Formats: sequence, C-alpha cells, structure tokens
Amino acid sequence: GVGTYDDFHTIDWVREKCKDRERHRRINSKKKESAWEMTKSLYDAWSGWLVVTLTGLASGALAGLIDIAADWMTDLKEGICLSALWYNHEQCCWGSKCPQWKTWAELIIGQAEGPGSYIMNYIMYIFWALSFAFLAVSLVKVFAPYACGSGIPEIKTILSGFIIRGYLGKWTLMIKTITLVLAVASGLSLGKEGPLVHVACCCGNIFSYLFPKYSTNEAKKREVLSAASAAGVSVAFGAPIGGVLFSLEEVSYYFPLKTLWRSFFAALVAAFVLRSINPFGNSRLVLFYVEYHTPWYLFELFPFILLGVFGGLWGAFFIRANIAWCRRRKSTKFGKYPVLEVIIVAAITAVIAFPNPYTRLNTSELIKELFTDCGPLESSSLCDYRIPDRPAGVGVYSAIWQLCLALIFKIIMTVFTFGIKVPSGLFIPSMAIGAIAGRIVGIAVEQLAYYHHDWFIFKEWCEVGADCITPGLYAMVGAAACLGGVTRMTVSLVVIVFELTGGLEYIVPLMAAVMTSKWVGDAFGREGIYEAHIRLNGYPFLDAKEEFTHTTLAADVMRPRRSDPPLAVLTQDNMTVDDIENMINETSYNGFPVIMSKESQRLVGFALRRDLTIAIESARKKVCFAQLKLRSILDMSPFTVTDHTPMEIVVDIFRKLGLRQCLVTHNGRLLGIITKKDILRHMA
Amino acid sequence: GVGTYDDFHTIDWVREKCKDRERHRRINSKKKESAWEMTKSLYDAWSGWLVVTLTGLASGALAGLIDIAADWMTDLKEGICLSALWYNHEQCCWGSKCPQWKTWAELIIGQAEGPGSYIMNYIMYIFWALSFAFLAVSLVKVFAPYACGSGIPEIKTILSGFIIRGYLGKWTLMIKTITLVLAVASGLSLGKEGPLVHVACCCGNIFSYLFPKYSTNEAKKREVLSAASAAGVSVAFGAPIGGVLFSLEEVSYYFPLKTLWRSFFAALVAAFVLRSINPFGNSRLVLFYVEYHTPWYLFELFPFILLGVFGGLWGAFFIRANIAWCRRRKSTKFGKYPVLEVIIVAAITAVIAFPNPYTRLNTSELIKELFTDCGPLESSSLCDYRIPDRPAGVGVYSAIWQLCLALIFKIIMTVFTFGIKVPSGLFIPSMAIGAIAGRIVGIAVEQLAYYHHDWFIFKEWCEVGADCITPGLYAMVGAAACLGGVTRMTVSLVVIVFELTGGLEYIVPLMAAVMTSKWVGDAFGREGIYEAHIRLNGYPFLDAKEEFTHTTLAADVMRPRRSDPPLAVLTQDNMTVDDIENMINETSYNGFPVIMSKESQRLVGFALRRDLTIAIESARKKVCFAQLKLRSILDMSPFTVTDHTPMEIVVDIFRKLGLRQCLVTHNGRLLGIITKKDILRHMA
Ligand SMILES: Nc1ncnc2c1ncn2[C@@H]1O[C@H](COP(=O)(O)O)[C@@H](O)[C@H]1O
Ligand SMILES: Nc1ncnc2c1ncn2[C@@H]1O[C@H](COP(=O)(O)O)[C@@H](O)[C@H]1O
Repeated sequence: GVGTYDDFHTIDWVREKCKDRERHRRINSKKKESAWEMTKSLYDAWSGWLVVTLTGLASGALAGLIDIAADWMTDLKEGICLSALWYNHEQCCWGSKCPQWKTWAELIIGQAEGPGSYIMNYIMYIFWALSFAFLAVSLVKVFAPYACGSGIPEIKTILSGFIIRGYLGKWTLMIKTITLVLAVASGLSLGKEGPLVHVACCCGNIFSYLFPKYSTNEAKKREVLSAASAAGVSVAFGAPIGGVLFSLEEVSYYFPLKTLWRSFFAALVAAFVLRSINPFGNSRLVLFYVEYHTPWYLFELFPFILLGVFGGLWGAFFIRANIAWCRRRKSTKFGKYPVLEVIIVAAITAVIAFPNPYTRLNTSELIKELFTDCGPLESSSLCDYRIPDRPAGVGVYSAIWQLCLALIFKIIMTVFTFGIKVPSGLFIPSMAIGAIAGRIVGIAVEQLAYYHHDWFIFKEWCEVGADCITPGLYAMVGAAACLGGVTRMTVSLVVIVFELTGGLEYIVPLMAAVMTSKWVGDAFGREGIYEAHIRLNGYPFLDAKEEFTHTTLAADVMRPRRSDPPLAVLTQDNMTVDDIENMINETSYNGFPVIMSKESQRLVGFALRRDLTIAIESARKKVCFAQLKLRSILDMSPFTVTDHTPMEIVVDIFRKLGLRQCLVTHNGRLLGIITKKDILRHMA
Repeated sequence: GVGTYDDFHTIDWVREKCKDRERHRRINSKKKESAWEMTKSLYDAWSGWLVVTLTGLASGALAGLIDIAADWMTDLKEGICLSALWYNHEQCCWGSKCPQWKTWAELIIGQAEGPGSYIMNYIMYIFWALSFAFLAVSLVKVFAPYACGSGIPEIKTILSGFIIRGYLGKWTLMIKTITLVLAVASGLSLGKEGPLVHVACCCGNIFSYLFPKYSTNEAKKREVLSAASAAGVSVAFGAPIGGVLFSLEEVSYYFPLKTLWRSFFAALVAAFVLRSINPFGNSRLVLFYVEYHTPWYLFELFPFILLGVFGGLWGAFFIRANIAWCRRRKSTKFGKYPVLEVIIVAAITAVIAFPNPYTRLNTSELIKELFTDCGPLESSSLCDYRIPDRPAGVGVYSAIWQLCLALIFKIIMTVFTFGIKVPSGLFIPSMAIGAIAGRIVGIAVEQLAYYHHDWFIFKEWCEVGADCITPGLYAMVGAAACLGGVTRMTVSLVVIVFELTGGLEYIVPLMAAVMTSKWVGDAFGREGIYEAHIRLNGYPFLDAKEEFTHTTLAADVMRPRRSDPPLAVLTQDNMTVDDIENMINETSYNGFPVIMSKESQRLVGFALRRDLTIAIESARKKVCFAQLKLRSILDMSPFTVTDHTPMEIVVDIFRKLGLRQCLVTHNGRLLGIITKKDILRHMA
C-alpha cells in the first residue's frame, strides 16, 4: 500500500528514482554473490529491451490490422464483392467494367444506371456512414470511454508524469482499436495516424506489467511509454527517425539521454513489423505514400512560402475555431448527448461528402491522389487535359471548382469532428486540407505558366516540349505546412514528411513552408493543437516552453495567504491519534510537512496522505516522529527552496528533477509549500 | 568585475541562467515599447544562429586548409615536383614513369636506382619527419602550449562547466591549425580528425565574442561550443548526423533540447563548406573515403564478431598501456624534455615505418587502401594474385607478413605517440589498427575459402566463377570495432561509420562488431580513452554515467570534519573590515555562507570570494549584511540539501541544474557545504 499513486494526480519523479535505486541496490548486493545473481541482473537489465521490442511488435501488428480493417470497412460503404465477400474494392477490381464487384444499387433495383441507382447508392452510403459512426461511438461510450480523441494531448501529460488509470489498459486498447477502425470507416473527417500513438502507448503499458521492474515503478513506465510513442508515430507514418524526433519533441517529456536508442529501436521494430503486413503485395509503404523525382525551381519558393502562410492561418484558425467549439461542447447540453452528436456529425458529413467525388474518397486515398502527378493514362476530372505545358478544357475549371468546395468542407467539418466521443485523429484531416490547398496552388501555377509562358518570369526556366510544374509537390508541401501550423512542429514534422514521402530534393521547400506556417501561426498564439487541448481539458501539464513572465519569486506562489487558514503542519511528539484523525477528516491536502514545535516552526521532514492513512489503519488494527512510531514512512529529505529563490529556478527544478512539491523555508523557518498545481495555476 | 570566473574553475550554471534571465527581462521590457526594440530583440535572438553559422563556416574552411596543407607536407617527405613546386605527389603524377615528380635521391646523386638512391631517400624521409615534428612541437611549446593532444578530453570537461582560459583563444587556434598540419605531415602515429573538434570549438569561442549575448554569459557559450563540437566532428568525418550524435553522446554535456537544431545546422554548414573545398576535382568526400556495393553472408558474422573481440581487447589494451605511459610521462624526467620526446618518437617512427610500405604511407592513405577491394588493374603487393576464388602466390604470403608488422608497429607506436606535446588524434590511428586487423581477417577468410571451398560451410553460399568474400568490408568493420573499443562509442560511432562510408547493407556487421568491442572492453573497465585521460589529468569531470556505489547520504560527503577547523561562515551585522580581511587572508575558500549568529547558525545566504573582495576594495577606495553594506552582491538563494538527503539526488541536481556548490542544513541549522570537488573526490 505504501508508495502508491491515487487517481488523477501528478507523479513525483524523485521518489520513483529513489525506489529504483533501492531495487538496484537490492539486486546488486546479490549480483556478485553468485553467477545466478549475475544472470538475474542481466535479465532484469534486458527487461527494458524486451518490453520495447514487444511494444514495437504489437504496434506494428495492431496498426496493420487497423489499416486492413479500416480499408475494408471504408470500401464496404460503396459495394460488395460477390465472388469473395472478404476482399475490398481495390482487391476485387484488381482480381481479374467488373461484374464480380457490385454496388448496392445494382443489388436492390437490378439496374446499374438511372436516377434510382444514384438515389439508392447515396442513401446506402449514408446508411453505412451512420451505422459505423453509431457503433463506434456507442462502443466507446459503453466499454471504454477513454478511446475518444487522438489521445496525444493525454499521452503528453502522462509522460509529463500525470496518471490516468485505465488510459493505457487492455479494455481501452481493445475498444480504441475496434472503434478507431469503425470511425475511420464511418467517413468522419478524422484520421488514424495520431491515435496510433495512443495504441502504441497502450501496448507499452500492457507489456510493462509483464516485468515487476516496470509494473511497480512509474518513471520507468514513463520511459517505456516514451519509447512506445516513438514507435506509434513511426508505425503511423512509417518514419522511424521521424517518429523518434516526434517523441523527443512533442510527446516525450523526460529524457535520460539513453532511451533514445530504445525509442529508435522501438520505431525500427514497429516499422519492420508493419512492412511485413503485406499479404496481397501492396507496393505502398503507407496508404498515402508517394515519391517524387521531378525538379523544383527558385520561383516556386514564392508560393511554397504562400502555402506556409496558409498553413499558418488555417492552423491558427483551427485552434481558434476547434477549441471554441470544444468549449461549447462542455458548456452546453450538446455534451449530454455524445452519441447523438456523433450521429448528427457523421450524417452531415456523409450527406455533404457524397456529392463531391473528392470528399467521398477516404481521406488517406484523397491525400494519395493529391500527391500523385497527372500521368498519361489518367482521365479523371483531376487531370482532364486536351508549348511546354498542356492545354486544358472545362475539366480543369470544374476540378478547381470541386477542390475549393472540398477544402471548405474539410476545414469546416474537421473543426466540428475533432473533439467528438470516438477515436479521431488530426494528422490525416490536416494533411488533406494542406494537400487540397497545395493542389489548388499547383494547378493555378501550371495554368498561369501555360497561358503566359511568354512572360520573362517563366521564359528563363520552363523548357518547350516538357512539363514545367508539378502540383503534387505543392500538395505535399501544403500538407506539411498545415500539419506544422496546427501542431506547431518544425523539425520532427519535416523529418516525418521526408521519410513519409521519400526524396531529399524538397527539403528546402518543406523546411520553408513549415517554418512559415509555424511563424504565421505563432503570431496568433504559440499554442499547438495538443497544447491548446491540454489547456482546455485543464490537465496539469508543465509546458517545457512556458515562460514565467512575472518577475516574482517563490514568495508570491506559496499558498498560505492572509485569507487562508494557518499552514497545515505536523508536530513532532505531542500529537495523538485523535488529533491526526480530526485534522485529516477536516482537511483536504495530499501531504503534510513535519516541524519541531509550534513556537519553533523548524522543519523536520515530509509525510504523505495515503501512506500515513495506511500506517494509521495498520496501527489501529494491530505518536512520535522522533528517533506508536511513524519514523519509517516519513519522507525525511523533502526539497526546500528559499522564498527569495526566483520562480525560474523552481520551474527548472520541477522540470528536471520531476518534483511534485517543494517546501519553502525562511532562515530555517518553514513558511509554505509549492506543488505542481500551485506553479500551474500561478503561471496562467 | 562582479560575476566573473577564475581560471581552472567550474561554472555554476544556475547563476549564469539567472543572469541570462535578467538580461532577457531587460531586453523584453523595451521590446514592446517600439518597433526598433523588436528589431533589436530579433537580432539578439538571431545572434545564436549567426555564431553557429560562422562556426560551421570556419570549421569547414579550416579543416579544408588543414587537409590540403597536411597532404602537401606529407607528400613533401618523399619528393618534389620540378615543373611546379606547389603540387603534391598525386597532383603531379596525375598532371600528364613521370619526369616532373622527382625524389630526392635522383636530385642528389643523379641516379634513380641502386643502394645509394634508397639510402638517400631513407635518410631524407627521416630528415623531413624529424624537421616537421620538431617544428610542430617547438611551435606548440613556445606559442600555444594548449594545442597538444586531441583536445576532446578537455573540451568534454569545458562543456561540463570547466573553465580553461586560453584553451579556445586565437593563439591556441592558430598554433593548433599549423602544428596539427605539421604533426600529421611529420608521420607520427596520430590523426587530424579528433583534433578538428578542438578547432571547431576554438572557432565557436572566438565567434561568440562578437556578440555581447555570449561573451559575458558562460552557459550560452557552452551551448555554442556544444554545437561547435558537432560541427567539428561532422567536418572531421563528413558526417553531419554522426557528428551531432557524437556531440550529444560524447562531448556535449548540457542539452536544453533546443540546440539540437543548432548542432545539426552547424554540422550541415561545416560539411557544406568542406565539400566546396575541391579546387582540383577530387572524387572523395574525405581522404579515407570508400563505398561498398558487395554482399555479406551470415557466416561472415562470426569473424565480424571476432574483430569486435579484437576491437575490445586492443581498446582495453590501449587505455591500459597508453594511460600507464602517459602516467610515466608525468612521474619521470621524460616530462621535462617534451621537445626531445617528440624528436625521439618521430625519429623512431620514421626509421621503423619507412622499410614497410604499409606504414610508410600516410595513415589516411593506409585506411583508404584498406577500405578498397582488389581491382583487376591492381598489381600491388596487397593484391598479388595469379574456382569461385582466385589463386594466390608468394605475394599474398608476403602481404600478410607485412600487414602483421604494420599492425604491431601501429599498436605499439600509438601507445607512445598519443600523449606527446603536439596536436595528436586517436580516430585515425585507431581506425588504421582496426582496418589492418580487418584486412588480415578478410584475406585469411578469402584464402580459406579458396583452398577449402569443398567444405559444406562455404559450399552453400559461394558461387563458382565469382568472388565470395570482400576484405575491404572486414577492414571497415574492424576500424569501427577498434574505434568503439577505444572510445566506447556505440551508436554515434556507428552513424559516423555510416556517413563516412556510405551504404546501409552493412548495419548488422558494424553494429555487431561495435557492440562486441564495447562489451569486451567493458569487461576490463568501462572507461573510454577520453575519460581515462580526463581521469589521468584529474579534470573535475562529473561523468554522466558514474554511479555512487556507496549507499551513503549527503552527510558523509560533508567536509567539515572532526580533524578540520570549524566551518567557515559569516555573521550578519557584527563583523568589521579587519575581521573579513584577516579571515580572507588566512583562509583559502571560494565561497562563504552567511548565517544569523554564532549561537543560532541560522542560514541567511551565500557570498563569493571574488565579488566580495572587489566590493571591499571599492568600499575602501571610495559592515552589515542586513536589510558599509554588501546587500547587493549577496546571494539570497543558495541551494540547500538536508544531510539525510541521499547522494544520488545531490549528483542528479548537480548534473541537471549545473550546481557548483550546495549548502547542507540540519533542521534549519547550517552544517556545511558540498562543492563539485567534494562530490568528485568522494566519488573516486
Ligand atoms: N501541508 C500543506 N499545508 C497547507 N497547504 C497545503 C499542504 N499541502 C498542500 N497544500 C495546498 O493544497 C493544494 C493541493 O494539494 P496537492 O494536491 O498536494 O497539490 C496545494 O497546491 C497547496 O496549495
Ligand atoms: N565557506 C566554506 N567553509 C568551509 N568549507 C568550505 C567553504 N567553501 C568551500 N568549502 C570547502 O572547501 C573545499 C574547496 O572549496 P572550493 O575549492 O571553493 O570548492 C571543498 O571541500 C568545499 O566544500
């Protein structure tokens, strides 16, 4: 019972490190006594690599299964495959105007064309969208309410030391997997790549419990989960180095500088296991995978910057509009009806996403077609073409018309769709918005070059007889621009994009676009979406970037004040059982310092609520703090800070040593306490 | 005068951070007042990127000039070029049995063959080696005694907070460059890639002084030098990512987690500037550059491990043998004659390195030929060849005979040649030892396959009519094995070997060899060469890996003891000028705590020697610590730690907050102090 942590309170890292040292000393004392002890110590040391290996394996396997099921269910909204009911659209079409794959309209009316067929297909698409959204939201609400959302805002807080009991359990993992598949299939403007960080961390937490070295200790658990988040982003984007950089930058909070190898190994193993999931010989590393072998010119940095500007405004817009909506999702009756919320949102998305062929496609498929340049064989509306460039017809006009509506639709609907009670990600919708913007810009540039190639701006570069601009690169740049504008990631995101879409010729474009998007989004506030949502949920997250603007000291932030009762303290050897029982019943504090005497106020040590209560109960079933005696469980080395200490130092010691509370002493006389809640409240 | 640091002292990072916060507040107060202030603040923020950019530029330029001059003077030992006196051996041989390039023997006797010609060439090679070594060592001894050695053991300490005044000045940089060129040319068993870290850090220190933001502050300077070390390693090996990993792992000690971008940018800029240094169109990224496009088999993983074993023993041997010798270099009259030491060592090296053609070659050229597989046109003794394999004659027997002597010679000489008073590196000689070992193993494997292909072990893999084993791969693996066994680097070294010799097919062999070498070298002690030499020089380096084995508290490490006088302290308002003068004259401490009274021993604050003396001198030219008054320069926030605190916490707070001293308080009563020297001494 002693040394546990209760629900929804932040962790003290120093105590966990001390307990880890105690266990290490216990092991090392026996280590040299016999060879068997050396073998046991080696196994205990390899426990970390075992848990990280299993986390990578599970992340790869679960991401592969999620991708397969999501693809199948997304295709199931548009038709079935009579020859084999367990093949998806692409697999059935490739397995040979196809008679084996039949849409619902052909099944019900028996006619493949006409107003009736379109009506029936529209209705049935709406039906499956509604059914998948219903099943996912209800399953989340009933069996594991923690699966909702991307879960990165919570994983970041958990790695910062926070505690959420079932967030990384087995029911949360199972329901997150199933409901993430169902939600991505439903057609909601959400993703499945951000939520895989939560799945990887769930796997890490589950696999930690197989080793007592990690089950009892918590900081070691945070290290394992930091590796797991790297594995999760790796498997999400297939970018081991990008995943590890994301973990170090966005998610991982505490970094002993040795687990970086563990994070990289976890990412590599996850990517390896995911790559092996290719039963049908797919040629893509990810469902939104594309590569580029075309040039880019210096004048294309003018609009690559412009896209960054877009990525900065939309990002800044999104955090403004989404957070506000999420606010209304809690300060209105809309929050009392989450299943109805998801039903309405999914229905609206399906009704307004079917007419436009770009929004009807799976967002990953949309990102894939937005990264692919127009080939000779392509005759779709996106590449309807009839001099260096190619003449264009009404098809391109209509294509821009449709892409504009797709962009508006997705910008508006991701705002309302991010914070609903079903596993939802933000990487995929943000990339879709950015890619649609980039494709629009690229098509505009291509048409501008074609009509006015005779202008000097293009006369120097564009060569007669060959294509001069590649809109797919513009789309890939806009994806990163918006992704960095919303997440405020700079280098981890750029590495993620580089590994996600192979090719180094576009480091300068991506770098410029991402930097411009972040700098434009910072002019409206330096909050990423995962920090704006951490703020909104009011999670006790000690931001590594937050600055204490007030030029005040630890004097300002102690919270015994003139309007508060006298500081809660403990005497040394005069108090009895009744006094402590009454004080704890009448008070609501997690820990109490121990001092010499009323007139002395000379510090002795620290004690915690849970262990003190446990000891009192044990003593009653079966009071001096000096050398009934509670000497053992008394934290005799509590951190202290002088009132004239400045708040930068207190924040720094909290960040580095992972403090949960620090006493404050004046000339050896105790004054008050400063906990994480105090620093966080006062920082705001 | 207030706030400076004395020579050969250790920086307290917390005070520097507080000063940086004060300056940041000063700037930010004016920042919002006008646009000009915003521009000034933006320039001040860009100061860091400017200094890192200039550090990369200077590292690239200086490494390029050093490489060019080292190549030219290394070739000058063997001949001249009549047509143009400023072209080296390769350039004049390529500029067309060559009549332009003439060796000394043909110039003096006029005959190109015979005993006399060989005698004269041998004598002149010895002469040139002696003269180059003499000039380098004398120039180091006279103009900048700090240029000697690789300088990594000292820079690791400097980035840990230590101060060495002229280590990174302008005379040290100039003399280091010139004498490093001259030493590499001399023919000593040393290198020029480790010392480039010192050149890069010198450049960083020099370029910091151009900005007041970094000149006055020290921790900011430490960040700049951390980036500079990454740039130096990058330019040394042409490996930006490898250089940054080396900086984070080996050299860089304090890591705000934001400068990693600065380190990567510095490395990239250094590599870019170095690559542009190719006036004559050389095809090699580095003078020891080679690439591989051949396979490797699983059975070749046995001796790749074996080389690792070698890399572990030799490494462990070297640190044992070199340190001992370096120890004797201080406990004998040999240390009183450093110029004679270098003369004798260079003379012996030239005398016994000329006869064997493998040791007569520049160690970088030796590493290059050891990395290159035998081509059809090669007729040298290394590849004298007359079934899957190729028949061999007496040439291969003699080649193994010669490579064995080369390995023994290099192993023995690098032991005596590392700690001499002239810029000497250890990457090049260690990689040469490893490459010779790997080439020996590869040739042995190839011959065993040729004679005994009929055995089942090779019958499964080797294909008739084609080569089966590539000794160059074995040499490249052995280089990394020995490099990691001497430096005890695992992942940074592996990335360095990746980027130095392009190709990912060989990750498993390199990783296995490096890990085996480190684990075998750890069985004899977990000290890298740069930590064994830090220990030997007795530098106050707080190792990030050292463990405090004693299960003791902060009480035992207190150094007021029964045999020592009473703790040095100050009274608040009772003492006069005479008392302070006498106490400073009769005592030798850097800082003094301020307490309430003799009978109270209640802490008040902290004071430093230098600023206190400065204030007293100023007061005399033109005594209460309460609210002559010295209130201003009195530190009110000295870190305190209860004696019952355990030493792991003290070590961790020292390593995280960069403490120089921490008081210790007992129930509010001051007891003693714990400085970095105390912890370091007690740790041993
Ligand atoms: N021993 C104590 N005496 C008085 N106030 C306390 C004590 N412990 C905690 N507090 C206050 O109660 C708040 C909530 O406690 P905690 O959950 O420990 O952060 C802290 O932020 C303090 O302001
Ligand atoms: N004011 C002081 N009174 C007594 N010992 C001190 C004081 N300041 C430093 N020391 C000790 O003197 C030794 C050398 O001090 P320093 O070289 O200034 O770190 C260490 O053992 C310190 O703990």
